[PDB]
Amino acid sequence: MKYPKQIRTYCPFCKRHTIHKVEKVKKRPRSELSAGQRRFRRKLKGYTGFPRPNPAGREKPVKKLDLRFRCTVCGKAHTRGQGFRVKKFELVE
Amino acid sequence: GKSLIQQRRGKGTTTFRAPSHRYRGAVRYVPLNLVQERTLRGVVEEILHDPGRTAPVAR
RNA sequence: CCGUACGGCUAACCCGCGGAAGCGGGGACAGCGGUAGGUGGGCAGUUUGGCUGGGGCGGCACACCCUCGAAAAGGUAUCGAGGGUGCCCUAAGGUCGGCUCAGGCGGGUCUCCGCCGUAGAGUGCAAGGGCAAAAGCCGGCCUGACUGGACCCGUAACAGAGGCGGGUCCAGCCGCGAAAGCGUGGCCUAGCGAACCCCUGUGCCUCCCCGGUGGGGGCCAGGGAUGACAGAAAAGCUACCCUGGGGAUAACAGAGUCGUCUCGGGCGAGAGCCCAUAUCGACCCCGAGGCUUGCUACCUCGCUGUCGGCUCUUCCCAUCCUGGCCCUGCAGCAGGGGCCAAGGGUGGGGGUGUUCACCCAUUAAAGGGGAACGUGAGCUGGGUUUAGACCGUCGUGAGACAGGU
RNA sequence: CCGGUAUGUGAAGCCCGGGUACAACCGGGUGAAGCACCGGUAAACGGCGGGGGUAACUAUAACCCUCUUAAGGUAGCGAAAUU
RNA sequence: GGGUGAAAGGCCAAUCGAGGCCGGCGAUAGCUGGUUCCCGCCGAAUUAUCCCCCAGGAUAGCCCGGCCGGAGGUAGGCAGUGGGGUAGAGCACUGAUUGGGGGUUUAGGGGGCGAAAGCCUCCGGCUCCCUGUCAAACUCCGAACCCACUGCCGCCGUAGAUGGCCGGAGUAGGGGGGCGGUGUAAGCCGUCACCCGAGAGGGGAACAACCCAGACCGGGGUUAAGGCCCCAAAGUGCCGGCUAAGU
RNA sequence: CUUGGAUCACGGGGCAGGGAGUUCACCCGAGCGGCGAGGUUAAGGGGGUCAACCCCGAAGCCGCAGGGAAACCGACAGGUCCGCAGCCCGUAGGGCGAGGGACGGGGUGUGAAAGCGCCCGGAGUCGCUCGGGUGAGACCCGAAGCCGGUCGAUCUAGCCCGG
RNA sequence: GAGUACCGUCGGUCGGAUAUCCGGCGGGAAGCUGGGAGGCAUCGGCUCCCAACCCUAAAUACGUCCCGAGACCGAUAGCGAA
RNA sequence: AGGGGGAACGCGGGGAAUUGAAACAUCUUAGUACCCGCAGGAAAAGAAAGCAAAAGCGAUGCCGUUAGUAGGGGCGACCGAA
Ligand SMILES: [Zn+2]
Repeated sequence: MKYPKQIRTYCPFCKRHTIHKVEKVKKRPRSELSAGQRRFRRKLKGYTGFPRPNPAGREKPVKKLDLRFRCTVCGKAHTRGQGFRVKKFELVE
Repeated sequence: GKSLIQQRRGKGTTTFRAPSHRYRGAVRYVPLNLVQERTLRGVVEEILHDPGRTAPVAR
């Protein structure tokens, strides 16, 4: 499925239709200096069992699309509706 | 589960001990702070059967 | 300057001998302490779903859409009938303009002209519904598949709701169009998902007397998944088995029913040297009984749970012999088929736990059934369903077999 | 199960760089045992095949063609305590 | 969770697939059992959604007790404004279904005069005219009946309507009878809201739900269902006709 | 108990005595009572005829202002209408009308803003009793089993010593 | 007033959360021009205090006992035992 | 000099499971039952390297409140100070 590389949309900071580049969101991994991860680390310690659930191999056949739209006049990004599932996705002219 | 004979032998009960009170003594040579170079001389006097040696002993 | 791999030494430490003192051998390895990764049913704690004309194996009726069922408002179930979705599309999405389909007839040869044509075509994908100067095909310009927020309908009738879905609008920024007008994804009805946690975006609030830096917490929006789909992180044996309970639920006899079963009937095709009925009677149609087997699940889960045999008494007739009769394709001797008749009789043995079935020799003939599949406060105890053990198959294994001993 | 380990991966610690007026934190290097890899072992667990065609009346196939395995059940015994 | 075992899970003081004794311990259970005086007023439900839920719970519906507020409400009917696709009927669409006739010949396999894929047909097909049959998932038509609303009758209501607030429950196995789907049937699954459950009394010989009929106490009288030869209260009743089989 | 009991479903030989919704802590409501924009004391102290009685003690808790995650900001002791009771004029009806219902205006969060949500025009608190919910053994009885510490080999299993 | 304050790591425990207390292991100070605390770490300012040695009454908890009392039971009750 | 005894109260160590979460493993039960040691008529603590915040207090211990609060937690059931 084909989506453009640039689209003309409302920018709520400039408050008008500007041109926007389309970017996908790249997923990073958990941080260690967070509070939940700290909790987890101190609950794993010592003599225990395993204190949380561990679902191994749980996924959907297709996932949604994170998509950020970044203006050119100011360079700020924003979201444009909800997501939609498709298996293939390729950006074009 | 239950145990093995392997595992009960390691505790030292009459079912597993050796009856050494039935045997003739231990067999060692001589302590060598006594045998510097003196080359002791001795005489055999008896030959006997030991129930813990699979070999005869001699006095 | 920091480690190393290797050779060597003895003075720590381990071994031995010995009152001891020391002597010998090994040696910075080992052992001891602390930490890090692996292996690990040797030992533990637990899990191993539910619906289910019993249960298990099978399937999913365990999340959604359409037609029927469904009883001309609404609503309405079953392991009820018939089918589909767990996607695809920058166009198949918005608008503006122009034009009309499948099929056939008549020409021309193996896409060309004309005509009839209410849609018999097509619509991104099922079914149903909708649609013709179109909601279909041909094109031109765009990205309302947007932002901030209200209210209402459905799932879920009447009559409670989290999450999801749809609809009518206010404001902003925009597209198409001469204009009016339309446009908050796909003509309508399917294509998906809580809490906590994490990632991204944006711009603001906060961290223990004060003020700075680094790093942390919060509000708002989007996304990563739980298909048992209003969401546990998870395999099996028990015939050594225990408890608590159940006729809400099977095997066993009873009740109900009779497809199957046994015993019959109507009609007359045709066969019988010719002759429909001596005898046989098709194909089709109509029944009795409750002595087979099934279906259901109304009684009984500690009443008794049982098969066969022996002993003992009684009943039905749909009669095997014994008495009496009628038809014959009945010369006699006999046979075949039918009516009355239930007083009496219907036995002995071989292999098998057998019932039945098969076989022998006799006999007037050696009938079939019921009585809680009559009869264990009457016997026996061969079979079957405990605990022991063997074989064959299946299983990694514990183990199982409506398989044998 | 055993042996070998040239090579890959592989935890903590140590080393280098970045960041932090110090730390947390990020990245890389070194990198044992184990796994991966190469080999030996069945009086170790266990396993040891199909479809077709053919000889002087009929039968049968000593024989051949194929599909195929890590290897295709040998000697014996056989309706067996196994049919 | 240890011993011993020529191994049967065999023995360990009448106790062993993990002893006996006190303690944790008045362990837990959605499972079984029980729960103590009288009269009076009202009076149910076993069904929709969710739960590793199906012998159990929650949210609602159905009962009770109090109070607020303050004038309409509608379990019945008549007329009207609207909606609907059932029974029945029929072929105008979808699809099935007998046969005879025309007319054109062919999508195609049988042949001949096939002097050679044709001028001639086959037996099929295609268009019409008659004839004879169908529909739970068809409809050119189309009831009885059902629903919503408006107005009038009729009933309730100021001795307090529709309605609202606060509190206390029980119910999550239903069954007879009528209607529908499935099934050889028995039965299974639903629906209707009349009855049993939670309902005495009179009759059906006796009978949970079939007929009459809804019940404070003492007495009197007339009826219902049905009955009137004896049992057994009341007719060996009246007229007309049939049965000879104790039907 | 059950849809369903004279049941071939369970409990049921006779008499007498015993024998099952209790107590605490929090929460929701009511029937009464006291004070009232305020209400109420605890521990404790003093006095007495000394476990009864009397006086002091408001620390604290609830309430009088709400919104918002937070920083922070910070409201009507009545402007209009309809109108029950009751009162006035009367003779049916009409007027004022507390409490009750509906509008309007305001505070704050969210948002450019409009509009939406909560809130504002003075009634609460303190006690006795009762009904209920939650937790504690929680109306009464009933398990198989899980854990801890001690006792046992005069039975029976095995081994040693002496007969 | 030194294997002490402190720093990292492991185990336990706490309401103690990047911010409780105890212990093991490996490192480790200054010491009066000195040193510690102020709820993540660090810099500065301000405020409060001087650890790593010892003793100490009163107000408190109990009741195998005593005095004294009681909307307690009254011989199958009340303690198991009148 | 010690050694042994003593209901409950006391100081110091070791340390479960049933049960609840309608299963269960982190949690809960619980620093509980029970075990080991040491003291008394009371024991233990106790004289700031503290509390706090622009103001200040002045050793310990007990009651009433603070408060089911701050805060911990499959952020669940629940636990819980100064
Ligand atoms: Zn911009």
